[PDB]
Amino acid sequence: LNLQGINESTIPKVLQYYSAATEHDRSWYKAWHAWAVMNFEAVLHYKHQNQARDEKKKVTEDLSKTLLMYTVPAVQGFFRSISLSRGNNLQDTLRVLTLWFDYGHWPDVNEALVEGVKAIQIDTWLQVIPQLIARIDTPRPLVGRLIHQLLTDIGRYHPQALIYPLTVASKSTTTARHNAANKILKNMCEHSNTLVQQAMMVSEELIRVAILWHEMWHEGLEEASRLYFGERNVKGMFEVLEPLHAMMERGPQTLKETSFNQAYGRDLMEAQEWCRKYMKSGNVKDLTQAWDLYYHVFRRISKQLPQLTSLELQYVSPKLLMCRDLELAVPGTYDPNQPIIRIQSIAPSLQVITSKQRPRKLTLMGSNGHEFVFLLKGHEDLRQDERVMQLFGLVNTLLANDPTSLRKNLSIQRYAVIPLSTNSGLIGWVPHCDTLHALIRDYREKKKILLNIEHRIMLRMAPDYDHLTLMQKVEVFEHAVNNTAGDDLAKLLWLKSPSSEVWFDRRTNYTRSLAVMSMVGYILGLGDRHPSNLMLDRLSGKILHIDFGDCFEVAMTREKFPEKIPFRLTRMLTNAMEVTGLDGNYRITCHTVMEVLREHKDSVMAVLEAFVYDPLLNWRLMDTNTALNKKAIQIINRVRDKLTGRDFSHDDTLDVPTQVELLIKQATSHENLCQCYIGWCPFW
Amino acid sequence: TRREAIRVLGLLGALDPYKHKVNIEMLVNMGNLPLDEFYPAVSMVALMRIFRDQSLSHH
Amino acid sequence: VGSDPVILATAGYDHTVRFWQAHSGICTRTVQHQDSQVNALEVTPDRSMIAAAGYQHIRMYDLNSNNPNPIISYDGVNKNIASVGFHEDGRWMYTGGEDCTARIWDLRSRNLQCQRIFQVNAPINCVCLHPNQAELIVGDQSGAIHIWDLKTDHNEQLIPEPEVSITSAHIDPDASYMAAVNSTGNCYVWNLTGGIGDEVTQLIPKTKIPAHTRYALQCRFSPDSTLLATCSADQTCKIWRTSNFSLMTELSIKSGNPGESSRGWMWGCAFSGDSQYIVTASSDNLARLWCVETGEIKREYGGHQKAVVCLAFNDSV
Amino acid sequence: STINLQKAWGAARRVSKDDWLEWLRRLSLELLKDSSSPSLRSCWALAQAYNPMARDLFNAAFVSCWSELNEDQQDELIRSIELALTSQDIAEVTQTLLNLAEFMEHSDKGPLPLRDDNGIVLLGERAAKCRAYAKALHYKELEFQKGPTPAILESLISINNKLQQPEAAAGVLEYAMKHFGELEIQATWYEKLHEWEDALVAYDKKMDTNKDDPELMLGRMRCLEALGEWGQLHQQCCEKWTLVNDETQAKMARMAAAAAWGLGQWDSMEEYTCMIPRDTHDGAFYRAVLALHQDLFSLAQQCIDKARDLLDAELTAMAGESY
Repeated sequence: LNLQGINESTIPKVLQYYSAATEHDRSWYKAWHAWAVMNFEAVLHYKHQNQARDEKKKVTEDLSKTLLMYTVPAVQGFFRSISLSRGNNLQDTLRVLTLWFDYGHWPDVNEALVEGVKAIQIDTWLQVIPQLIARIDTPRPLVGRLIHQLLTDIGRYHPQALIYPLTVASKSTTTARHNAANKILKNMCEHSNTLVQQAMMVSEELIRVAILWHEMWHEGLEEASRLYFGERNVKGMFEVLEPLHAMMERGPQTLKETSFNQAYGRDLMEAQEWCRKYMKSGNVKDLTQAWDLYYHVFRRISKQLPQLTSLELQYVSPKLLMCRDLELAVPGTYDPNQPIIRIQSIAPSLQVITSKQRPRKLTLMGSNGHEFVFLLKGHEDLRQDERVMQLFGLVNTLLANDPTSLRKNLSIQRYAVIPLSTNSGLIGWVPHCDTLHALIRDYREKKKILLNIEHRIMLRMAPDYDHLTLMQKVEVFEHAVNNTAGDDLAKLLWLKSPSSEVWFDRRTNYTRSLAVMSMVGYILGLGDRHPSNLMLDRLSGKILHIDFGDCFEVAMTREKFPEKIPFRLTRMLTNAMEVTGLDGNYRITCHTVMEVLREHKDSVMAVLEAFVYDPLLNWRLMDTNTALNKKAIQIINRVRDKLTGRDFSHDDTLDVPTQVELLIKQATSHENLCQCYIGWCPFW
Repeated sequence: TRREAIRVLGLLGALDPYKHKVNIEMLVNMGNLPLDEFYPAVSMVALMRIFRDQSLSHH
Repeated sequence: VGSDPVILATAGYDHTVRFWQAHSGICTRTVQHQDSQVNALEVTPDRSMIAAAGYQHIRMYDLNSNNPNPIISYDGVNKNIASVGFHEDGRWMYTGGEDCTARIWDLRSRNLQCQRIFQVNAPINCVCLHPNQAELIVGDQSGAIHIWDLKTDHNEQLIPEPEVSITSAHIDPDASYMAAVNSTGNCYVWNLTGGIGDEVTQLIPKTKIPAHTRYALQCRFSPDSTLLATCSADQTCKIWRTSNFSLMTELSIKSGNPGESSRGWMWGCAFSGDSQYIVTASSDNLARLWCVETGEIKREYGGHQKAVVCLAFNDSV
Repeated sequence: STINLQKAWGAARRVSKDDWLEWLRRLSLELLKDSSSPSLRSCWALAQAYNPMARDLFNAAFVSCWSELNEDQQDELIRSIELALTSQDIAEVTQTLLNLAEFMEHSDKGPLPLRDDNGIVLLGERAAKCRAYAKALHYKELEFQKGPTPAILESLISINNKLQQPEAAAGVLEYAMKHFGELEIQATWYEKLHEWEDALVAYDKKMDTNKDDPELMLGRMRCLEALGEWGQLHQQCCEKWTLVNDETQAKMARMAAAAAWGLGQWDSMEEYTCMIPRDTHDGAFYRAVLALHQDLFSLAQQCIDKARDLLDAELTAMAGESY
């Protein structure tokens, strides 16, 4: 494979070699794994070649026959490899799911899949539960029935690993997904019928907590005002307004809903009446009364919003305040080996974080007696974060397996993520952590140093900075950096640390975690790493990244304020490390991590392809663009170039040290740094 | 006994230090509080440290 | 200003264009230029009006009249304007911006829209017009030199060095040697093939001069074509004799003391009419008139609140 | 309220550990008695009975007193601290004073100005002597930030190696390469960093340029032994025996014996081992190896017991600071 490569002559020879290897040793995991991987790659190569040739009747039938001939051995080998490995079968399981969803509609392939499912153990599918649930509504009924049967089996054993995603799918806007989710849930109820109801009520009440009616009205009025005044989209304005009134038609259910109705609902109904009069007549004087009422109630709720510092359960949702000693386990805490930690009680008070999105701070009490804090995110998808967390788990496992990485104690800090809806969801709250921006601000306030000193110097030297050309921006940025001492982070690390013995360990952990996360983010194409988006632990010192909204070079692609920085390595972090700079722990740790990942490129590639080819996450790609298949293929090819090292120069393959050196030079380059948005804090 | 200890250590083999690893506030008070508040804090901490255990039976 | 045979216009981030006097060094008048700074100042060969390149707008100010409003404000552009050219006829004005689209402007025509568009991949950093008035040199942030023919549109793309942003490129009036300079600080020199009708214009790499260690800003040949001044972020303007490409005179504005950081960049170069003197702009807010042979500040221009980023010079009679 | 303070400061008549311990106790008790804060002063009676009470409250009492002092008694106290640190240095008092200095550094008051530069060099020396390597690394990094010197880089590499941070030492070496060129980089840096190939190249070039010297030749021999090229090591040993002084002879003897053992020349092995001093762990080890080769089992067992007796001290010293 290394020398000849992949082509028509190579495949039979490599296949016969691996088949002989399997024959001489049945029990060897590596032989079966390599055999299955080779067959899968052969299938992909044949599909790509036929796509390139025929598209650009009989040939289609011949291709189908060849693919069917190569598919079944791949499936059987993957199942056997899963059985043998027993613990590190995530890559093989995901390959199984890919083959199942791509070619399972064929009766022979489906028979192979059902035979493997019968042969394989149930516990393995806990890793790929989300990938299974991503394809609940597959148009092919043959695959769908097997998926539903497998999910019924999963509900039978370890039901806790399936309740949350089933509950999320049940409330889906599309009819087929929610229908199949309810069809699985009715079968699951005959087992317990209690876990399902508890999950349903918890999900509904948590969704109610995450987004309140007044907040929904606030955002809807913002969107409607924008549409009407900028785009003159009256029809779109009405379309945005109507679901809020439809939700009003349900009527109040809690004390907060009753108070909100008594306050605003009469004005809202009057404005809706005016809108209906406008719809039946078409008069500006009819719509202006509704607009005046909307703006009045909008001003009232805007004034009210800052006063909403904290939320109590008794007003927002007494249903949760009623909950006691539920069998329902803490979200993101169930483990097939560990004892189930079911929820004991919910704290009556939720401290809403005063942010743009206003996330709540929910804290649960477990059956074991340990608090579990969570953040209630509103109007933002978490499935992307779920896949990111799964990838981080795989990376942690790979780093644990490696001897050198384990020796250096390299790991990615990860927090439990539990989606609840397309807009709302649950995030595990990591303790003893705070954003880099907060630490910088606190240190500068303590030292009486102006918080925005660098930007102020830039504006003083050049008031037209944003409109300067590239070289002028470079000159201004260099002048600002030179006239500022960028040792704030290291100084505050030394001051915060109790003793130098703890200080050095914290600095070492910070350096190693930062290097690991930088390399992983570059491979993942994670962007928008502004100082508020990454948090520093105050005890271990490990760097933690959150808000994985932008992925796969989205920041580079977007035309407004594009980012040329693969990963944040600004001079503040550089000074925070050893006095020597990046050449010490950081660069060597990056070498080790890149070597480990390039060694295991297959597993990370499979995990990435799983949720890149996922239809539920292709909307981000379409928003990035300006079809779907070419975009996903290009993204996967870019990831492949990153892993192999052919990203910088397609013709020339790059070794790990040179690739890391180029990454560091690019990330630390002043020319690439000054293109960043000011809020990204390049000077920091 | 020193010879026996060294001999048994050698017989057991030089364990890899990582294998050994896997086999197994007052300054913060200064950093947080000002001096006027720090002095009672550290004083109370030390007095509590003495307060526990049998050294109390003497002090 | 216009009546004076010597015109020296200086402008920067202070939104003002100041016309000093070479004999005295006194700011004759200032012109307001709001909404942005200026990226390039150029005097038309006719000397009727000067041209100031800013951000998203191209302004032209009268040279004879005093305190005029912007005569022509060519709008419809974005992503700054890197530099501006001018046909010797005075009919066509050549511009390039960071939108990776060079544009050609007909001054005589009243149409606001440009006439010819040459689009490339990377943002354009410099544009230089060949003395033959038939070929246009276009730079880019990827370092690929484009030789856009004004008659056949046959652009030849040459990249002296991969993945280095080219900053400036100029050709001597005799069309003997062409110098190009990138952010690395190297001075790439191309011998020009004697082809006008043939349009061969083959570039023969003669010498890659390590002109500067840091970012190099701008290069330009002397009218005698024997001297080559080279600016950079090193605060040093280096003068190379064309025959030998050796540093005959280095114009530096360093403090002469280690206890001084970031004095200010130097991106100004203008030979005198007889190459005896040289005008240099810099970020120190102080343009300086140097002596070529000795290397001393014959006259110094001061009064700019913010950094000086452009210049204008014309000794045409 | 500074008379007994001055008497405790300018005593400098301690010739034993207990004398300095009693001096520290008296200083702490006087600080508690003279403490401006009543809460600290109330603990003086308890600290008299219980030493750890005084020890834990030492930093706060020192901070309060130093705030009280009007910049002259501060100078006297600083001079006394310098005298105590430099002269008759004792590990317990040294660590207590280092903890006090760190506590002052954390405080908003500022580091204690000791013999200028806040005594960074002295604090680093004391931290290295007392095996508090984290403080030594911090102070050496601060001294580096003040100004980088090749000696500072050497000390930093030594500290990192003593702190089990090979990557940090490699980064220091990379910085040295980038900034100081090559001449300033001694091969000892690679030797400590275990960059044996680079150390060998540096030794080869220095021996080619500079006339052959015992130190460079010994370093090259050490690099060869670490690499394991026994043939070249034995060639060098045989070539230079009579041209070698007795001190350099004994220093060679261990590596020469190792090379002979690697090559199996037992006659040369015996010749070299006889040159190795008996009071070295390696000497006893190689004598025992020779006894095993000659089947002198009783003498071999005796020599192994002697080697254990010698290694007692080394193991005790190393095991004191981590495994």
